[PDB]
Amino acid sequence: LTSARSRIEDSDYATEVSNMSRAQILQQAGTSVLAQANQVPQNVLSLL
Amino acid sequence: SLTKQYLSVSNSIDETVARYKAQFTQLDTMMSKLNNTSSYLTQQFTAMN
Repeated sequence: LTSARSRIEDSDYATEVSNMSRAQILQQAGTSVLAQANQVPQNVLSLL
Repeated sequence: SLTKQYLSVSNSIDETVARYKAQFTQLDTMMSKLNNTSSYLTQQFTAMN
């Protein structure tokens, strides 16, 4: 019964760490892209 | 009478030792897997450094 329960409860260490690394990468890329996106059109318009 | 009594208790002891043995084996396997996990975790987190 211990094994059976563990087959339901336990998350996988490797899978979760992989997911975390991936999500961190996505988050950094997203913030960078957002900064870029905000910043260019405003100044292009500004100079016009 | 003492002989038969001794036989009984010795058989009981044999049983109990056998009972302990299987728990030992299970502990061994689970420990192996847990050590593998721990090594992986330390490695990966040291990498994320």
